Amino acid sequence: AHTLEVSRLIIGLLMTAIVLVFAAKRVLWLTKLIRSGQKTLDENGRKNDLQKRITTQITEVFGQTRLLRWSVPGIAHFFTMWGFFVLASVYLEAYGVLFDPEFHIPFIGRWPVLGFLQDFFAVAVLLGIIVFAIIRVVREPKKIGRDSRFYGSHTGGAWEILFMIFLVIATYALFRGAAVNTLGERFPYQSGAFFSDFMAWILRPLGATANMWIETVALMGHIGVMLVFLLIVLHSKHLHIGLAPINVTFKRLPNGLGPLLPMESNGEYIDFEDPAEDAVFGKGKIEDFTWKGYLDFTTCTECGRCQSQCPAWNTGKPLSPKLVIMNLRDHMFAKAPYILGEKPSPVPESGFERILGSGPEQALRPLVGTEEQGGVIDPDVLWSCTNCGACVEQCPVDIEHIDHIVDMRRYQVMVESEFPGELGVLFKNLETKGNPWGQNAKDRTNWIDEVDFDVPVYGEDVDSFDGFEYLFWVGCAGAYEDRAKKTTKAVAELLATAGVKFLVLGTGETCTGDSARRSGNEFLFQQLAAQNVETINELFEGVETVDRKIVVTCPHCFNTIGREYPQLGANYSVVHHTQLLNRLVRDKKLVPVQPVTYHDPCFLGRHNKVYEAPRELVEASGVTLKEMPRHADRGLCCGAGGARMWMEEHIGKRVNVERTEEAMDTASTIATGCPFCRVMITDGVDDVAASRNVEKAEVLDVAQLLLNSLDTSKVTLPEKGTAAKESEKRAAARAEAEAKAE
Ligand code: HEM
Ligand SMILES: CCCCCCCCCCCCO[C@@H]1O[C@H](CO)[C@@H](O[C@H]2O[C@H](CO)[C@@H](O)[C@H](O)[C@H]2O)[C@H](O)[C@H]1O
Ligand code: SF4
Ligand code: SF4
Repeated sequence: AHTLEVSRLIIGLLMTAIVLVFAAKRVLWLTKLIRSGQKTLDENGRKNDLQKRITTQITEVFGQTRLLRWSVPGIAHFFTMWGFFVLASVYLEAYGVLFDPEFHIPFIGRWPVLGFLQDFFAVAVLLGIIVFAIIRVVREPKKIGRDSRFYGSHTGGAWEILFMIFLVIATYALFRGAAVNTLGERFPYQSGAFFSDFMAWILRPLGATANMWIETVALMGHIGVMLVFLLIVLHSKHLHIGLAPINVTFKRLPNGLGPLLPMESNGEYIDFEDPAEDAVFGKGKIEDFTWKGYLDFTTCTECGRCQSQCPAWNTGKPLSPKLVIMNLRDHMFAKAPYILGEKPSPVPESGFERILGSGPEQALRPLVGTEEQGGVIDPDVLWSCTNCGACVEQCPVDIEHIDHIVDMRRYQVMVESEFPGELGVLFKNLETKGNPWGQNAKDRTNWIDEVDFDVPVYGEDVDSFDGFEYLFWVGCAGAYEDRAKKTTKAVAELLATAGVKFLVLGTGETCTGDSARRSGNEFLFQQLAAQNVETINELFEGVETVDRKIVVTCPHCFNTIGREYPQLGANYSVVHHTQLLNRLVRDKKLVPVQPVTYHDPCFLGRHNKVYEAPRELVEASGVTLKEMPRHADRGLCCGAGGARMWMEEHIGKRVNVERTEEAMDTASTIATGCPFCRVMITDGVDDVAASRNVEKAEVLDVAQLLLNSLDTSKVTLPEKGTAAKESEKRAAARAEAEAKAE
């Protein structure tokens, strides 16, 4: 009897002490690795607005708002997660019982309610394991292939952890029954605890004689399994247990979408007019990723939520947001001895596994390189991204895939000088003519000559911004592209009908650089953005920050002029034409008098969270809006973002074709909100219709749908030169008033 009395403590304590040495030896090692990355300046090192960071950390972690969006797995994880917190109380009882069998949680160790929660969660976690187990059996990668949410994931490590949770419950159940039989009335939860009472009933026949050994065997298993399970987690892909709460603390706010962060080197922003000799552009090796970058890599849960939504992955291309993180994460660990200084420096779509081990070959691999180069990330993976944002919008742990993808592009374009040959034409056209098409700058104001109403042009006829409300910014697409130019005229006509006083910079405009920045060429973007910020700033001289209004017809201008120029000192209030037109129809300025489908632009919908305004215009125009199977924040890319408009799709199905086939199945009329969405979808309709041998679907812009519904017969738009005459009158009147006074 006494042998079991003391043996419980002798085995229990040494197991804890021995394991905590190994467990604590790796916690320092992981910390020594995650903190070995480059430091960060963004948001004061991801520390500004601290109070709001824990506010989202608690809501996203404990509330699981970010995670419950996927119903079946999120709900199961909710009980799996909260169970761990509750079962933590059990381990306190188990450890204390070693010192004395009468031990119980002093303050609450006999409260009947706490027993119900432990028992309720003791089986709720069991369901969580089953629900997770069923999903992987149904979605088996070997049975489904690339369509599987778990393709490329390490299935071996996922089942290993699920098995250990089962043992913890199985050992937990055995202890509860054994404890009741041995302790009897002295058992802490003598009342309630149905799951603990249930076990005692089945274990009762063995009697107190047998259960004396069962309790000790069960207990040592409960502590032993946990300690053995603790070591597995630290050395397994399950690291998101402790890192996930931290990766959400330092998350990019409000989300990992929107503007592209300025480049920094070793904790300092790069001065592009005087970059330092040691300045590093982009990220050409795993050591260039910041300490936050390493945290993202290790926090990946390999859930595949991002992968199931990637336009590139689902159209047959090697790119996968999951595998990019996994390949970077695995490369990070494989190269760890060289990063930490321990050694002196010397599935087919998963690029890391091309070179394995931590030998010298791992240290010499390019971060981005073809198979013959052994690179971790194939160039087709890197250049297949469209910057749609489906991965970032979907990550429960806020990994910000786009930041890593375009930070690697920055190295290729700006340092390595390697990029698809189709971007070479883009950069030469932008840097010589100011537009990606390479057309003459003098032809920018041609679209003004093709309309029959007055569109004042700053510098050309009107000398100042006085008396005007909005700067209408067209962009290269709205001035040079035949189909996009159609929308620009419609928007200008709508504003004139609504009476909004506006002007256009005309030939003083140049490319914003959204394609230039997201292709990785930030030398070009800073060269183009600086010209636009300076050009616009002169227009708004003497204009209060509130009145510095801009209206754009492209989500990319909306995203760049509004969110990325402020990094250069801008304070512009830019609004997409759908928002401006929506509140004009709201304000009864515009009076509109079979089904239609709307394609959400990823830079309008997903990045800038503009969903209701474009759809209200569609409804206000009298047509019936039919949502696609994939729409709103789960919309699909047409393949135009991230400079993919200028490259060519060699691999797999064409993204615009996949979207168009879905769009045409929904309705025969498609409404878009971007110059590039219209071009891609319109081109896709030509391919899809020809393949299907059916009449082409009508692709229009939400501005054109609104205009067609207006009864413009009663409206007389301003005659050409009307704004010029007013400018002369105001200028002449002011001159006369001052001349006659002085
Ligand atoms: C705090 C205790 C936690 C426990 C005990 C726990 C446990 C688990 C386990 C065992 C899985 C495997 C699911 C499967 O194999 O299908 C899982 C999945 C996951 N966990 Fe946790 N986790 C915890 C914390 C967190 C937190 C705070 C987050 C924050 C986002 C998180 C995010 C995820 C995600 C995204 C998945 C993937 C779910 C899926 O594949 O559908 N975990 N968790
Ligand atoms: C069961 C799983 C167990 C997981 C075990 C491993 C845990 C790893 C913990 C490390 C977490 C990252 O820890 C993070 O490190 C960074 C990098 O220095 C610190 O960063 C801090 O110092 C750096 C420089 O040293 C500054 O640039 C930064 O502005 C400042 O915040 C963060 O304050 C800290 O939050
Ligand atoms: S990157 Fe995020 S969404 Fe994708 S598998 Fe990893 S944890 Fe899941
Ligand atoms: S941004 Fe879109 S295309 Fe790029 S990796 Fe993420 S999901 Fe794929």
